[PDB]
Amino acid sequence: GSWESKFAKESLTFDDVLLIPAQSDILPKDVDLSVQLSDKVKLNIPVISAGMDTVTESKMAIAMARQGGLGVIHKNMGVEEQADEVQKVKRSGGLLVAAAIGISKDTDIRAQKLVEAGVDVLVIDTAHGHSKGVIDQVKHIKKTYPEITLVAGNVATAEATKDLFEAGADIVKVGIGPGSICTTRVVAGVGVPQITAIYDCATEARKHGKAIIADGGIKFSGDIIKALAAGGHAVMLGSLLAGTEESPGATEIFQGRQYKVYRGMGSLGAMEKFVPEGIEGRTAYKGALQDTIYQLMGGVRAGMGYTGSHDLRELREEAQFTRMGP
Amino acid sequence: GSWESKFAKESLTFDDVLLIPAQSDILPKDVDLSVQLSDKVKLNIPVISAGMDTVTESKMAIAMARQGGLGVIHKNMGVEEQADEVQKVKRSGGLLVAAAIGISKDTDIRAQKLVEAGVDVLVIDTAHGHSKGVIDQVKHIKKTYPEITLVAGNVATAEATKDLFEAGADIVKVGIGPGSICTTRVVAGVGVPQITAIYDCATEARKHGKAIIADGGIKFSGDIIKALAAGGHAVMLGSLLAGTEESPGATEIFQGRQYKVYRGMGSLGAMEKFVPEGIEGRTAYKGALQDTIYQLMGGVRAGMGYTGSHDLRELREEAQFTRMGP
Amino acid sequence: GSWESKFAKESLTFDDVLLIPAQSDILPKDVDLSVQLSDKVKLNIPVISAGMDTVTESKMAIAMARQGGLGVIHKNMGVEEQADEVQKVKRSGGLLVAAAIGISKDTDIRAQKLVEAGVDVLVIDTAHGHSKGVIDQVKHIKKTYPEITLVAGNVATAEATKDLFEAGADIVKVGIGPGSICTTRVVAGVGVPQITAIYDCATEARKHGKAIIADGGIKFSGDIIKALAAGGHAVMLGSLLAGTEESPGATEIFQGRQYKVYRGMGSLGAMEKFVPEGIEGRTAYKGALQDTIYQLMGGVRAGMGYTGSHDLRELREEAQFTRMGP
Amino acid sequence: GSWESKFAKESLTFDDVLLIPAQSDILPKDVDLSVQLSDKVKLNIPVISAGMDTVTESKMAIAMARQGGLGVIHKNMGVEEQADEVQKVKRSGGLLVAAAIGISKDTDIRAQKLVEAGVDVLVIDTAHGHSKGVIDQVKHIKKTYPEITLVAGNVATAEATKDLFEAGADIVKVGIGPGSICTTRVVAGVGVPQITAIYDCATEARKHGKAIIADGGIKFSGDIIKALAAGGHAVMLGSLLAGTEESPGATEIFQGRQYKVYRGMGSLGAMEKFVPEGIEGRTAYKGALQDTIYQLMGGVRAGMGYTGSHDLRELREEAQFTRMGP
Ligand SMILES: C[C@H](Nc1ccc2ncc3c(c2c1)CCOC3)C(=O)Nc1ccc(Cl)nc1
Ligand SMILES: C[C@H](Nc1ccc2ncc3c(c2c1)CCOC3)C(=O)Nc1ccc(Cl)nc1
Ligand SMILES: C[C@H](Nc1ccc2ncc3c(c2c1)CCOC3)C(=O)Nc1ccc(Cl)nc1
Ligand SMILES: C[C@H](Nc1ccc2ncc3c(c2c1)CCOC3)C(=O)Nc1ccc(Cl)nc1
Ligand SMILES: O=c1[nH]cnc2c1ncn2[C@@H]1O[C@H](COP(=O)(O)O)[C@@H](O)[C@H]1O
Ligand SMILES: O=c1[nH]cnc2c1ncn2[C@@H]1O[C@H](COP(=O)(O)O)[C@@H](O)[C@H]1O
Ligand SMILES: O=c1[nH]cnc2c1ncn2[C@@H]1O[C@H](COP(=O)(O)O)[C@@H](O)[C@H]1O
Ligand SMILES: O=c1[nH]cnc2c1ncn2[C@@H]1O[C@H](COP(=O)(O)O)[C@@H](O)[C@H]1O
Repeated sequence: GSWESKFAKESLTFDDVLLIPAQSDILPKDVDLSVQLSDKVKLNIPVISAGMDTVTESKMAIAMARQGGLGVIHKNMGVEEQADEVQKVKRSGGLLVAAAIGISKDTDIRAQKLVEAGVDVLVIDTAHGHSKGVIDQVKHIKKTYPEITLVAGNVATAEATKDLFEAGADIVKVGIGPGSICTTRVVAGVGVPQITAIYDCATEARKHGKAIIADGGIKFSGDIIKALAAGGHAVMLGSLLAGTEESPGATEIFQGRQYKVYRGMGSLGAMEKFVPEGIEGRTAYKGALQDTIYQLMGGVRAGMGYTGSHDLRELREEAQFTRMGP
Repeated sequence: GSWESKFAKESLTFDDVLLIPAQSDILPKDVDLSVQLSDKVKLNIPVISAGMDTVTESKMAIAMARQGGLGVIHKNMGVEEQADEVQKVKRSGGLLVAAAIGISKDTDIRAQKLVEAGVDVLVIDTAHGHSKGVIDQVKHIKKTYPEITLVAGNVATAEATKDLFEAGADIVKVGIGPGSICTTRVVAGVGVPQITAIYDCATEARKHGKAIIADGGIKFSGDIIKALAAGGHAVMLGSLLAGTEESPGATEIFQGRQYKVYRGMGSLGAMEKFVPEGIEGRTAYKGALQDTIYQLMGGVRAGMGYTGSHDLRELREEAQFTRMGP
Repeated sequence: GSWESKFAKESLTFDDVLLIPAQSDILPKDVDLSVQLSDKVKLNIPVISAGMDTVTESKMAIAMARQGGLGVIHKNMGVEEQADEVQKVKRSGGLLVAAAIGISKDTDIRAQKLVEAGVDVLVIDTAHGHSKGVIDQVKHIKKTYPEITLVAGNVATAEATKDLFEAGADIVKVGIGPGSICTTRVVAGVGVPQITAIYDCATEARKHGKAIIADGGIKFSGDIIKALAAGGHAVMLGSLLAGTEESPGATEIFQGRQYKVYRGMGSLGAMEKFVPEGIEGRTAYKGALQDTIYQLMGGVRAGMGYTGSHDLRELREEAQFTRMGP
Repeated sequence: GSWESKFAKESLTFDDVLLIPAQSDILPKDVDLSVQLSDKVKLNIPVISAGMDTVTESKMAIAMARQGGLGVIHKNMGVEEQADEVQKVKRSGGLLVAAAIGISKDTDIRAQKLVEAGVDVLVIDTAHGHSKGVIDQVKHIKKTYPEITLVAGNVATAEATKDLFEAGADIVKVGIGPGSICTTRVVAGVGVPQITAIYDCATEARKHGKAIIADGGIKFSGDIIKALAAGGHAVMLGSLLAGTEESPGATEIFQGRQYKVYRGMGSLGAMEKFVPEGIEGRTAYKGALQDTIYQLMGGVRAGMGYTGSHDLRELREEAQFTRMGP
């Protein structure tokens, strides 16, 4: 019964687990960081910059794509402005570009202009992916544009992952409540500790032979490899990339120290009705994206050498974790 | 044996659990927040202001009732003064009003005057509801006034909930030691982590077809929905409402910042013999109650949309939680 | 095998548990706080002041005994001086008095002089009670003085409790590493979380029909009732009593605030070779012992009313706990 | 399946466990602290100073050996300079000396010069011992120099311990991520909580009849005895010894207080490509090594008396632990 099972489930977060070292014949410099997200999308590094207004526009998307990654242009701008940002990326050496779409009335014209601008991947980006409004949008976007790779989310269960893959999504984005700037857990009382969310969703994805994006809660390079080893094909970063020069924000000074503004897409300012589910704050200026990425991938490479993971397929399928206390 | 089972039980609090997101066809704006506490009592929002001297008098009770909620007038005043506070609420558009009663000698005349003043619900409010003094009072008040909805508490077990429902209570109030200002755990060594207390008591309540009030420990809107999803029909708030203008306290200033006094009904000052089980302190001035309630219900609505809970019956009966570590 | 079972055991401390409230017909004022520690020793309150140099001498022992408790005169003084301290207590209205004895050469003459001074209970007080030196001393002291109540400790297992009771002890004192000023856990890597230590030792004591003293780690009145409900007949306090006027220390002033010195009997200063296992520090001046005791017993009474424990026998045998997280 | 077992393993650290006190006929002064690491290597105390540049050179190695211990001369210097440091130790009364070797090209000439200088034990010191590069080096060094005691590591599993012992190692060094200055867990996402790592590796070592070194994470004397009781034959210290006069660092002054530099062998400065896995910081000046060791062994002796461990064989094989919460 539903009553009896209320408190049955146990979930894990990044800080609850560590990768166990294993037999390795491969050096960190020699590991393969590439991942196939779909038939058309192949990334050299498993990192995607977040579809947020304090994180990704053309400057971030170009820089990300030049590192072998990908950037999701945020939808908190006009249809034309978004298509123009997509154009800048494509005109920068035919770089892979992703763009965010919602469920609202404006989606129909937005998706056409983005596809027209030469977008590679469309991202149905919502707070609650396990909904009718989102399922219908997935069916619609996939019927209208079958050549464009479709990402749909956010979800945190196997049932939600099943339903999105069945509706027509190519990639499912996982994460409900783990984000650094997220207040959903405290406001709505809802969330799935991210390691369990990734694992439960990837368990389902493995059946469909499809990819998942581990979105939110990544604090360091160690969280990146843990997110991939739990089942994620690629990770999505907000906090770790917001402080870089390439993020759309303006560099500010406060008591000598250089800072950049980072906020939730559900914060008061970003929403400009729904009660806020995100915060707005300050994050230290990081410098060039390229240097942030190099440090992050260095740590991921170190971990793949420790686990004897020659590639990401060997990490996702074979790497073992140990649970531990605080 | 009693000896062998000493440490058998495991209990959970709000911070130990989160609601798992589920299939949803309903938007937060569209969810139904109403709850039937008894045949005569129907609330538009599942919130009740606490029967405390730094929380509820006529000003709080009117404001609460105008939001679709309910206020429990505290019993730390004279019989006539209490009846007059009840009168003010009833004379304010026939608003639903609740009033607190004890077990002491003065209860007999107090209950008559409150009923005379047009009270809708009587609350036998004690520290230890699983007692002979309380069982007898429930039988007495229900025989004398069968038309008035009777709330009895506080309890934290199924056995206590059974005994109150059998004695004649319509609603059982759950909470032993979780209150923000409570020191019972540290003083008396007694308590039941509130999520388990609600669930164990609601498991019993479901058999009798009766309602339970989740009383104490609520820090944010996320704790409200967790308390309801664990089995509570409505929640009781102290701390979250004490800082509002409508609370009986006087607005004070200390080093520029505006504060309001909030104290336990078992603190030294409130008791004015029993050793203190509550603290007296300062809480930031919140402003209008109406705005505090709107933010709180906004978060509860967000959570009901995440879980696909069209109403509170679907939340209490079907919503699933995950346990997690610190 | 010993190898396979290395990490089998799980242990609990005070902060891991709470008493579950139960059916109660008794009020806190009406509960019985008396306990029979032996055929000759009957205490009105289950509290014993610690056999420490910053805690108990004649002034503490008299004050303790006048509250219905007991004081253990420390052995960090001359034989004659100790006997004189015992005399002062006996000459103060025939008050019950306890005195500490070791295992060293001086024990033989010390025990005779203390018995001569009219001591009621002798305490073989050691860091490691589960030893040959201690077993032999128990046999010796019990053969030589069969009319004097013998306490032996400290221990933290059933096997140790069995061996002391079999050697001739009347009461076994439980506690290895829980003391507020103790550093044994960090220095020696040894300890048994105190709730489990009490329960495991009391499980053994129940077979012999004998009493146990829950010694160390008590921070508040809630820890007192938890220690008794876990199986302890009486508790021993260091930290909670050291700040009182009756403790042998001198009242000092530091930056306006009044303090008293409290130290481990295994600290550098107290030892005046063994590496230190205790710390020396400052504790706030508490005032009169009588007031400290009244507050503490008030909390214990509150808890006995919550659990429906009319007496300590009903607490120790029937009271149930719940485990919980941080 | 590998997928299903991803989160099966549970691991423990020092802070998760305590030694249970047991029947003891031995006093701390009387316990035997000696350990046989190999046929040729016998230590009077189970302590080895770390093969680090802010910890061990000739001055540390001589002082360690004079306490009955051992020092591993670090390999972050020239071949001749290392052999000269080894010479100074041997010329200081034929004291036991250990020296670090890697897997790199320079290893072949380095190992010859160290053996020529009269080294007793060679240490193949790596970040990831469960590798082909390390297995091959073990086979090579053991074939070329069968008279010199070979230590190989670092590892954290039974499989890794098996493979090193089979390749020709005499002693396996255990520790992946527990070091005070280590950032591997946060950078690479890899680690095995040290108590479990020691126990899992020693379970394997017991089959081969060989010794293991518990390396890293030791904060106090309590962690030393816990590391040995979990299966370690001897411990390796970095942090605890870095502040002593005998460490190669220079004594510095900062705001009155005396400090010494302590850094990871994977920190930026020490590496002078791999991303850093260690930090560089300041540690308080401790004084003479001899005094640090005396305090540490005093605590280990206290613990062996509590557990009735007459020797280290009785500790490793019979001592029992209890798990506990935070
Ligand atoms: C106001 C709030 N705004 C956002 C915006 C962007 C987000 N982006 C990612 C994530 C979340 C986000 C929340 C929350 C869950 O974690 C991932 C939001 O839309 N609330 C909401 C609540 C319930 C339902 Cl049914 N629909 C929507
Ligand atoms: C002094 C103390 N005062 C209060 C007052 C209001 C309360 N209101 C709610 C709650 C508690 C309260 C305690 C404590 C448990 O959590 C809920 C109280 O009456 N102690 C008490 C102890 C044992 C028994 Cl048999 N009877 C009464
Ligand atoms: C130096 C240290 N001094 C004390 C003094 C008083 C104590 N009083 C109570 C307790 C402890 C105490 C330790 C430690 C355990 O918790 C209770 C002590 O004697 N160490 C010790 C170690 C091993 C063995 Cl075989 N024998 C003795
Ligand atoms: C840069 C990093 N430097 C060090 C240096 C000394 C160490 N010494 C002891 C330990 C560790 C150490 C790491 C890390 C694990 O804990 C014990 C290192 O070499 N990374 C590394 C990563 C993966 C692989 Cl396949 N190979 C090497
Ligand atoms: O306001 C918000 N509430 C909750 N989650 C958010 C909000 N805005 C963005 N997110 C999520 O948080 C992620 C970033 O997480 P981070 O990398 O930990 O900062 C984004 O990629 C979104 O999925
Ligand atoms: O002094 C007291 N001791 C213990 N609980 C108290 C005391 N006074 C009130 N309470 C409870 O605490 C609740 C308020 O909890 P809060 O909303 O967390 O502040 C009240 O509704 C009472 O049930
Ligand atoms: O130096 C010491 N090391 C360890 N335990 C000690 C020491 N001195 C006294 N104790 C114990 O600590 C108890 C006091 O604990 P407290 O009430 O938590 O301060 C005493 O009654 C002794 O059993
Ligand atoms: O940079 C590094 N990263 C990780 N571990 C390190 C590093 N340098 C040394 N170690 C390990 O840390 C141990 C010292 O640990 P400690 O005694 O806790 O400071 C050394 O003996 C090495 O095994």
